[PDB]
Amino acid sequence: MGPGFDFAQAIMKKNTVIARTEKGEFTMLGVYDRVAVIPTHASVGEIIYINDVETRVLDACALRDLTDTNLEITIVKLDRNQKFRDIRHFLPRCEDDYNDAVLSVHTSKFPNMYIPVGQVTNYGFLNLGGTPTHRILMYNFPTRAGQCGGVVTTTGKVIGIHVGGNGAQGFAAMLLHSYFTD
Repeated sequence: MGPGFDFAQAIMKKNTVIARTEKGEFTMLGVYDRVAVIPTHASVGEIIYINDVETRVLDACALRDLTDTNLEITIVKLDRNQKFRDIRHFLPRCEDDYNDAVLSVHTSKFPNMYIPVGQVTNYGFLNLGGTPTHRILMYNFPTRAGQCGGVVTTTGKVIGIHVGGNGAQGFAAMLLHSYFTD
């Protein structure tokens, strides 16, 4: 509808796949080469389904900060025959607050879905389903199940992936440039 949804649409059309684990279907952001991200609570194993194709997982890493605290981001390398568009230059280098964010989801259940979530707070510490979690972004949208993995963008930046909510607010794990330095 406007330049926010334009940027979000550009990311969704080239840099997302539908990931299926034993914990369900997720939006999964491809970042560069065969490297993608997903909420750690997806519990990625040896094999994953990518757009309903059985795919071997070459590597999976559950990120923790240097305090040894959960970040809820799993970096996954896929045994796929095709590379993602490199979007590492759209990742912010620092933790920050942002205005006018969009949350974008694509699954079987929620295809071509885009939500204007508005202002995004650098929230920091969250007890997420009982797990101490750091580097959390918060937006005042009553987000629901099916939306985890969803991509949080501003015009020009990909800032995080949706990992939960409480019925009033939604929560995203920050993406930072430094996670994907090869």
